Amino acid sequence: EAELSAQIRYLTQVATGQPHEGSSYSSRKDCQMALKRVDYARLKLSDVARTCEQMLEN
Amino acid sequence: SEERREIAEVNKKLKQKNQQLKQIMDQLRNLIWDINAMLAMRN
Repeated sequence: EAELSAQIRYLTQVATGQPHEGSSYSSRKDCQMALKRVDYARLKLSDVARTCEQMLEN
Repeated sequence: SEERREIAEVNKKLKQKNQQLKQIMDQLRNLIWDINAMLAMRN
C-alpha cells in the first residue's frame, strides 16, 4: 500500500492533460534518404564491374 | 606482302578495344555525375 500511494502522488505531480506534440520524424527521413543513395551507388558499381569483366576476357 | 593482312587485324582489334573502353568511360562519368548531383543538395 505504501508503494502504490507514493506512485499516485508522483502521478499527481506529473499529469497535465495535453498530448505532448514532440516527435522524431525528420532525422529518420534523412537517414533513409542516405541509405537509398548508397544503394544507387552499389547498383551502378556492379554494372560497371560487369562491363569491364566482359572486356578483359577475349 | 602479308604484313598488310596481319596489320589490319591488330588495327581492328585495337579499334574494337577502344570502342569497349568508350562504353565503360561514358558509364563511369554518368555515375559520377549522378553522385555529384545527388550529393550536392543533401543539406
